[PDB]
Amino acid sequence: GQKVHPNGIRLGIVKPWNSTWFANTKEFADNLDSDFKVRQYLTKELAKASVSRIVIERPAKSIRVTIHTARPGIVIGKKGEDVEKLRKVVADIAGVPAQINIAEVRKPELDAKLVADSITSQLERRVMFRRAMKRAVQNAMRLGAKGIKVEVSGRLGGAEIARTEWYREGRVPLHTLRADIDYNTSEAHTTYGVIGVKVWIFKGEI
Amino acid sequence: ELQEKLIAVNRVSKTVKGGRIFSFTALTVVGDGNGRVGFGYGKAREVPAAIQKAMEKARRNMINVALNNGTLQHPVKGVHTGSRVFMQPASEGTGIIAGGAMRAVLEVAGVHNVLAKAYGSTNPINVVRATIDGLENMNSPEMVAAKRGKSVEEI
Amino acid sequence: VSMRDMLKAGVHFGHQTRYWNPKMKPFIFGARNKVHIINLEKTVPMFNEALAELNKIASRKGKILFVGTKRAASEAVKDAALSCDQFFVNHRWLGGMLTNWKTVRQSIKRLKDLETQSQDGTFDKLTKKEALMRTRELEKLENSLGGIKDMGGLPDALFVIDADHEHIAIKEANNLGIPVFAIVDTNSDPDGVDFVIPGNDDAIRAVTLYLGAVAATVREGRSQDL
RNA sequence: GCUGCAUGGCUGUCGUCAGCUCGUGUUGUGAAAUGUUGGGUUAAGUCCCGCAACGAGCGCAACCCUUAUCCUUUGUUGCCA
RNA sequence: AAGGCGGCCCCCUGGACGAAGACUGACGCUCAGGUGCGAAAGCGUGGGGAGCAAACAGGAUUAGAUACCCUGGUAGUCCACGCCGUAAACGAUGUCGACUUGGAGGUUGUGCCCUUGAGGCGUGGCUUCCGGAGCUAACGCGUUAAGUCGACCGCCUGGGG
RNA sequence: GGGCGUAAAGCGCACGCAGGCGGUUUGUUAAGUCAGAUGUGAAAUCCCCGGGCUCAACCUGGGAACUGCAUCUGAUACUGG
Ligand SMILES: [Mg+2]
Ligand SMILES: [Mg+2]
Ligand SMILES: [Mg+2]
Ligand SMILES: [Mg+2]
Ligand SMILES: [Mg+2]
Ligand SMILES: [Mg+2]
Ligand SMILES: [Mg+2]
Ligand SMILES: [Mg+2]
Ligand SMILES: [Mg+2]
Ligand SMILES: [Mg+2]
Ligand SMILES: [Mg+2]
Ligand SMILES: [Mg+2]
Ligand SMILES: [Mg+2]
Ligand SMILES: [Mg+2]
Ligand SMILES: [Mg+2]
Ligand SMILES: [Mg+2]
Ligand SMILES: [Mg+2]
Ligand SMILES: [Mg+2]
Ligand SMILES: [Mg+2]
Ligand SMILES: [Mg+2]
Ligand SMILES: [Mg+2]
Ligand SMILES: [Mg+2]
Ligand SMILES: [Mg+2]
Ligand SMILES: [Mg+2]
Ligand SMILES: [Mg+2]
Ligand SMILES: [Mg+2]
Ligand SMILES: [Mg+2]
Repeated sequence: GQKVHPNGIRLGIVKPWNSTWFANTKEFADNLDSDFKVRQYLTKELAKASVSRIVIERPAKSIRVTIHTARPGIVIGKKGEDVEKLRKVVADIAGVPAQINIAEVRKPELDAKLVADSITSQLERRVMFRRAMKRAVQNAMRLGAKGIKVEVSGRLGGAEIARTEWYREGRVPLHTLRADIDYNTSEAHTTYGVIGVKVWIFKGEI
Repeated sequence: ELQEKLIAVNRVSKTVKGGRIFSFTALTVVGDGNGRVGFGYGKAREVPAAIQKAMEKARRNMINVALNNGTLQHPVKGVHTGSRVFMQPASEGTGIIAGGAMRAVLEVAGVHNVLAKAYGSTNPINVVRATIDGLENMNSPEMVAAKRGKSVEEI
Repeated sequence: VSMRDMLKAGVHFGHQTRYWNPKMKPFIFGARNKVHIINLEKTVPMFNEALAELNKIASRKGKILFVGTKRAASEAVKDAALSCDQFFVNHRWLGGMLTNWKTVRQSIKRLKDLETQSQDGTFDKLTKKEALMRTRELEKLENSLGGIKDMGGLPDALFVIDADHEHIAIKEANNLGIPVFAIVDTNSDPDGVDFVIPGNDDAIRAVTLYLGAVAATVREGRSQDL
C-alpha cells in the first residue's frame, strides 16, 4: 500500500518545521504564497548551489531565510556580492526586508536532498541507475549512515515498461516515531520520461 | 604464500511472489603448491562477496596429497555424481594437460607433470569434487609399505 | 574403577534387544530377557586408557566440557564440572554451539554484561517494566550458556554422556577435530566417537561413578602440573 | 486536445492481514534448504517448549495524539467553600 | 512360469516346502532360431441370454453436445470347439549362482525346553514394512538390491517421421 | 572404454536344440597358453644417431622398428582333450 510521509508524520515530534512563523487568518495564505515564491525562485537559480533545506522565519517586521547547503562558497560569491543580490530580490518578493543566514552541512551524503539530487542528475548525464544507487548507498555507509534506502522508479534504462528498483542497507525503522529519518524526493527529466527518486536516512533515535 | 584462484562464477535464480531473485555462486580452489589443496563454494548477491565466501570455505576442509616429485604416485581415477576423471603421472617437463577445472585444482595442489582427461559430465562443481577424490585415494609407497608390512623394497 | 565397582553399580545393563545397533557386537555379551549385557572385561581396559589420555590432555592445561542434557544426570554433570573447575552444558546443546562460536560468543558477552550491570552493578532505571523481562533473559541465558561463560575459546576435549542422544555435539566435534570422550550404549553409534566408553547411562549411581573417575583424573592432572 | 497500455507524484484494494528477509553455522553434487517447521499460546512470525540451528532486521508491539484518576505550578476574560 | 485362480462336494492331475536317512555321481546354468502357454476386446460355427451394456433411439444439458446425466436398448459378456497372440502382459526391475550390518510382522513346516499351562529357546520355505553400509542424476533400492561379483541371453544409441 | 526401475533400452511367460560357460581330486596329452632358437616380415616411408645442398624443405649412411607368420626344441600353473 501507500506510506505516510516520514517527515510529515514526525513533523510535530522530531522534525522542525521549515516555516516557523505565526500570524492570523488575515495574512496566512498571503505569507504562505510569499514563502512559495521565495523557495521556488531560490531553488531555480541555486540549482547548482546544492541547496538542501530552506528555513523561512518571519519576525514581526522582517523575513529571515536560513539556507542549509553544502557549497557556501558558490552561494556567497566574492565578498558577499551574490548574497546581497539575493537579499534585494528576496526582500522585494515579500515586500519586507530580509536577513539571510547560510548554514553549512559538513556531511552532504547524510542529508536526503544532496543524495537525491545527485542520483537524479546522474540520470540525465546518462549514468546507469543500478551503479548510481549503489554509489550513493556505499557513500552513506562509509560516512556513517545507520540505515539507508533508495528508490529509483520509472522508465529504467529506456525500456518500454516502467520498473521499480530499490535497495536497502542498514536500518530504516519508519514505524518508530522517535526514529530520526531524513526523507527527501527528487526527480529526473530524461529523454525517455521522468524518474522519481526517494531516499530514507536513519541517523539514530530520540 | 599459498595460492588461490577462481574456477567459475554462475548466476542462479530463485523466483518469488515479486519475481526473480538473482544470486551469484563462486567455485574456488586453494592450494599451497605442495600437495595440500582444498575447494570452496559460496553464494552471494555480489560477485566479490561470493568469491570471498568461497575463499574461507576453501581454507577450511583442506586435504593432504602425497606427491612423488611434482607429480602423481600412480594413475588415479576419481568419480563423482556425473563426472569421471582419469589422471596419470607423466614425465618431467611435459607440463599439465587437463581440462579447465582440473588444471586449476592440479596446479594449486602442486602437480606439474600430469596427463588428465575428463569423461561424463563436465560441470565444474562435480569435476573438482572428482579431482579431490582422486588425490585422496592415491597412496604413497611408505604408507603402502606399512600397510602391507613389507618394507620399501617394492621400489 | 574396577571390575566389581562397575558391576555393583549395574552399568552392565543395556537397552532392549529391539533397540540395538549392529555396530555394538564386540561390546555385547548376551541378551537376557531382552536386555543386552555390556562386557565389563572389554570396557574397563579401554575405560582406563581413555581416562589415561584424559589425564594427558588435562596436563596441557586443557579445557574439558561436560555435555549432558538428559534429566537423569542434570545435577550430576553440573556439580562434577564445577567441583573440578571445568565447564559444562546441561540444559540443551544448542545447534552450532561449537561451529558457530562467534555468534554464540556474541550472546555470551550479552549474557556476561547483564549480570554485572544488573545484579552486582546498579538497580537504577527499573521503570518497573523491563526488570522482569531482563531477569528472565538472564535466566534463559544462564540455563543455556551459563556453563560456558568463561571459556573464551574452543574446548580442548569433550566428554559426552550419550553418543546417539547428543549426535549433534558429536558431529560438530568431529568437524572441528575436537577429541571425543563419549559413553556409548547399545542403541548408540560409536563411529563419530573417538575414545568410546561402553557403559550404561540411565542410572544415577552409574553416571556418578563415571563422572567421579573423570573428576579424579582431571584433578590429578592439575595437581601433577602443580 | 490523444495515449494512465510510456511515465513521475498521489491514491484505492486484499488489510492492520501477519507476514517479508538476511548474516553465520549445518544439510544437499546443485538449484536451494534449515532458521520461518512442530506441541501449545496469542490480537499478532506474541510468547514458551521442542527442534541444526544460533542470532539479527523490516513489519506486530512500544515511542506520538486524545479520553479515563491523582499531585504540583499560574489565576483572568474562567470558579465562588 | 506368467496370464491368472474365490460357494460346498466328488473324480482325474501338476508343482512347492519341511524332517531324517538311503541312492545316482557334474547328469549343471543360460539360450539365437524353434516350440508351448498367454487378461480383456475381437473373429468362425452351433447353443444360451437373467443382469449389465459398445452401437443405436429418445429426453435433458449446452452458444453447439455426434459426450458427461436419464429412460430404453442389439452385438458382446455365459457354454462347447477352433482362431487371434495383443495389454500400463508392470516390480515399468531377464534367468542362474555366490557374498555383504539389522528390526518388526504375516503365512507354512519342523527340533527342543519343569512340554506343567492360555510359556519360552532354535531351524527352514514363502512373503510385507522400515532402514544401515554401499550404490543412484535424484527420487530412491537396500540380503526378495537398483550393493559386491561371475555365466549367458534380450535390448538401447537425439526429438519427430 | 557406455548403458537398460522412472531419461532410449529386460522378450508377456516358460521349455528347449545348436552355441557360450562350467564344481572338485589324480593321471596323461600338449590344442590353447608361455619361454628359447631359426627362417622370413622387399626397398622407400614412419622413428633414432649421423652426413651433404649457405640454412630449411629435400636428399642420404647405419640402426631401430615392421613382435606378424611359419618351423624346431622345451615348461605344464591355468583352459581344452
Ligand atoms: Mg495510508
Ligand atoms: Mg495503471
Ligand atoms: Mg545461511
Ligand atoms: Mg556444503
Ligand atoms: Mg513464511
Ligand atoms: Mg523457508
Ligand atoms: Mg519451509
Ligand atoms: Mg507453531
Ligand atoms: Mg495486528
Ligand atoms: Mg517479531
Ligand atoms: Mg523454532
Ligand atoms: Mg505499531
Ligand atoms: Mg473373451
Ligand atoms: Mg462369438
Ligand atoms: Mg446408459
Ligand atoms: Mg496384469
Ligand atoms: Mg509389447
Ligand atoms: Mg516392458
Ligand atoms: Mg530357462
Ligand atoms: Mg527401504
Ligand atoms: Mg549412454
Ligand atoms: Mg515416458
Ligand atoms: Mg522408458
Ligand atoms: Mg518382465
Ligand atoms: Mg574345471
Ligand atoms: Mg602348444
Ligand atoms: Mg621395410
